[PDB]
Amino acid sequence: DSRIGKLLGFEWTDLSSWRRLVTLLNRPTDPASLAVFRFLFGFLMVLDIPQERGLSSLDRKYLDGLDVCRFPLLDALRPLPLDWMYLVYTIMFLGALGMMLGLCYRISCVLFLLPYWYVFLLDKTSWNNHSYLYGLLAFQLTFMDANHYWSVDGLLNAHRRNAHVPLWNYAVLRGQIFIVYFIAGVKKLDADWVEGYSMEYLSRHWLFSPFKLLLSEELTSLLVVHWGGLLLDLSAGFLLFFDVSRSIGLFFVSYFHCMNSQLFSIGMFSYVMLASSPLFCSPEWPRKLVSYCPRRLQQLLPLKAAPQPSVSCVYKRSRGKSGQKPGLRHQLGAAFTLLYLLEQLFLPYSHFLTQGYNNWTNGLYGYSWDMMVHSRSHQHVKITYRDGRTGELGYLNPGVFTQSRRWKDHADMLKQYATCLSRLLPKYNVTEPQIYFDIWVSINDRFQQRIFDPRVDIVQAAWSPFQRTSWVQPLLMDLSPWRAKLQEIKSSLDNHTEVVFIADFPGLHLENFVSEDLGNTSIQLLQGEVTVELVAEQKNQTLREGEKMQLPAGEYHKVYTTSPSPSCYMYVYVNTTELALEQDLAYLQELKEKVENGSETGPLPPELQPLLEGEVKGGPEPTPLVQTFLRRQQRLQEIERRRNTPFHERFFRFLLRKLYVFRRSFLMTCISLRNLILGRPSLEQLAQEVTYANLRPF
Amino acid sequence: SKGAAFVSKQEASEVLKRPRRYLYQWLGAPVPYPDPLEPRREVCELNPDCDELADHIGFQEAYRRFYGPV
Ligand SMILES: C/C(=C\Cc1c(C)c(O)c2ccccc2c1O)CCC[C@H](C)CCC[C@H](C)CCCC(C)C
Ligand SMILES: *[C@@H]1O[C@H](CO)[C@@H](O[C@@H]2O[C@H](CO)[C@@H](O)[C@H](O)[C@H]2NC(C)=O)[C@H](O)[C@H]1NC(C)=O
Ligand SMILES: *[C@@H]1O[C@H](CO)[C@@H](O[C@@H]2O[C@H](CO)[C@@H](O)[C@H](O)[C@H]2NC(C)=O)[C@H](O)[C@H]1NC(C)=O
Ligand SMILES: *[C@@H]1O[C@H](CO)[C@@H](O)[C@H](O)[C@H]1NC(C)=O
Ligand SMILES: *[C@@H]1O[C@H](CO)[C@@H](O)[C@H](O)[C@H]1NC(C)=O
Repeated sequence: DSRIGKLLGFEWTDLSSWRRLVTLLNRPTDPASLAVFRFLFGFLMVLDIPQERGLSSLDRKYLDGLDVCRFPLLDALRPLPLDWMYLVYTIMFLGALGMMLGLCYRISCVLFLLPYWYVFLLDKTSWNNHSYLYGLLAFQLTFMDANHYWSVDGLLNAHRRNAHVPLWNYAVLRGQIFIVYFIAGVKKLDADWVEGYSMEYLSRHWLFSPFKLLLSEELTSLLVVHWGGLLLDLSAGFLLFFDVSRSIGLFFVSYFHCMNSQLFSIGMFSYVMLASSPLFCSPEWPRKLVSYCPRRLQQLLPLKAAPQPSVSCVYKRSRGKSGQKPGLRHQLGAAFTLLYLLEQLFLPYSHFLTQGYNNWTNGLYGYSWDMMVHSRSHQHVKITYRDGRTGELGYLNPGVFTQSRRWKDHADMLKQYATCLSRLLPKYNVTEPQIYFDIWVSINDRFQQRIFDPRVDIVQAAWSPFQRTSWVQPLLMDLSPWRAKLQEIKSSLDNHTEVVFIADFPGLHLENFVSEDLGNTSIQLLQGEVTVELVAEQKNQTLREGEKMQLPAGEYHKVYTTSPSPSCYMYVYVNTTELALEQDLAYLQELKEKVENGSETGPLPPELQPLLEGEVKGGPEPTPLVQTFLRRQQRLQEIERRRNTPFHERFFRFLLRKLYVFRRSFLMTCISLRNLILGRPSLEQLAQEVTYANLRPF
Repeated sequence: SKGAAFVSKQEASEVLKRPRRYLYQWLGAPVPYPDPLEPRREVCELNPDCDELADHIGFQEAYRRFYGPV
């Protein structure tokens, strides 16, 4: 009756004591919306397993005999052989199907949950918010009675067919979605998001075309892309709960999710959020929808009659009987709800405890809901090793013995990579080494700067989860406003010249080798004091503010910082060889155009004859310039043909590619299951089956 | 220079290099050079091959041992 009771759905007096709280959290509620969400979640996970979890590509990620540096959260965890991995993914698929059809619901949820978290914890590089959300949702749905309506288990058991469910099943899901929206919103209250730096270039997509009719691009990239996202996060957190604001909230949230699906390649996350949005509606919407159909459809759609009483709810007895005393499962449900919501609130802000994982950002990526807030870019990565026996110094290929590239941004992954290299290099005639890393990275278009100390042996370095790392360089936030001026310098260049901005600590130095192609390279100082040394003649010059020097091309040079504060400078270079090739190609194009339009009546040179013929047959091999010209022309024609493609063909190719992925996954799984059960046949048969599996559908 | 793992001093010390980009292409398409971390792991658009995993050291030998002469 009270307005507060109507708006919030419960009275204050319900919270006065523990028993009334348990009764409130275990009141009867209709099961229909939960059943629909269970079906949709199962279907989306079934579609997601062969695509993003990597079942199609799993034959080339856990291949036996290959020497790879893994990144598990616990060093104890190690991958199983490939065949057992495919068995694990098969169990995942069966669990997902069971959840979708609601057949043996608890066993299905367990079989989907345990393997999913096993795969998730095994590799930290494949972490992301929309995998963590799927794991959490699978964890929650394991305990909920989501098989009481529109489920096969209802048909096999009368007691669980169209029965009531306690309220906290809905409460936990609504709390999870609200926490996602609100934590994402508050995390985006950052200087790099409210100012237009993160996602600065996404306003050029054609989906934002109508907004450009009334707003300029610069405002369209700030009011709509950035501020709109924050406002929608908070409002979609709040609007969906109340009845007055549910329609507008649903409209805005659906538009937001569809645009996120089209702009990005996040995957099934947008569709999962779309499927989770209706839960804030009344619990019984599928039932009234089924009621509003002809009788013929009603003979196939689920039941429309009122749900029957259950045993997992506290029923208020109005017959004069004493109220049903809550048992044990109800108290456990209430405690689970409260503790789980409190933990979900606490975990995103738990970065002051696990300081070993802290970096320029906070903690490992995946469980903070800070989506598209930081954009990084790397310039150079140098890995040096000193042998422990002879003392020789050498350099490693930066991406050696690895499959991902998040190890350039986290100290712990760097330590694991260093240990892996330490164990693996002795196969390559290198004794107990000492490994040094030098990585340059810039976040949100700042000065490129070191992230780890390049003078510290990572193999013998000290690292623990609950203590701050002492060899991670601080991020200079004092140089942030320069991002204005640098942008102006980015707009003052020609179509050929390029610029790279560097900021360096005192004491450290950068050694560089300008390649012979990059002639006409210059270095300019913006702030601080540096000394530039040429080692060809061992000559060092100290540069003051606003001074420019012309560096040699094809020789080594060094820059040392010799000020109390960090020093910022800039390299401005032009690629001469590309310019000369472009001029020669333009000259050749001019000559052929003169030949075609009737001018240049004189005989063509022999080297030009292959251009007109277009084929090297019965003649001398073409010169490199002719080959480059023909390759460029063929590439331009291929791109032009690709652009001129009707929509239906693109749709057909998309469907064929997806069908290929599904078929390959299924065939590989069948091959390995046969190997596990009946043993491994000869090599020729294995090769024949593998060749058959990879065949394109056509 | 003893295998693909090692590189010479010159190639290691070139800071000013043209970078091939994890997302989209250096040649074309928007936002190649900025890094969004959350999106799925895929690389430059090309023939129907999804990932760079086949470029690992020793892939051909291990694949031949496990799945035979494909
Ligand atoms: C890419 C963006 C946010 C990151 C993100 C993603 C990818 C998600 O999947 C989320 C899912 C749930 C909760 C938060 C998520 C999230 O943070 C901004 C995208 C902004 C969009 C393109 C702007 C258009 C929509 C706005 C709100 C229209 C407002 C119109 C005004 C006139 C009011
Ligand atoms: C060398 O590169 C510089 C930049 O490092 C270029 O200098 C430009 O030269 C033209 C000459 O007309 C000026 O108008 C531009 O303002 C200069 N650019 C600057 C200062 O950034 C030039 O392309 C190359 N110059 C030579 C002589 O090789
Ligand atoms: C040119 O000047 C630089 C400026 O530092 C010199 O760098 C120093 O070199 C000496 C050995 O020559 C080292 O002991 C110092 O540690 C270096 N300084 C720093 C800050 O690292 C460089 O040596 C000079 N080169 C020549 C040929 O005189
Ligand atoms: C050095 O490594 C090569 C290449 O792996 C190997 O053939 C050889 O056994 C090693 N040589 C010595 C002298 O240990
Ligand atoms: C410069 O241009 C040449 C043109 O052939 C190209 O091969 C090269 O990759 C470019 N970059 C460098 C560092 O030489």
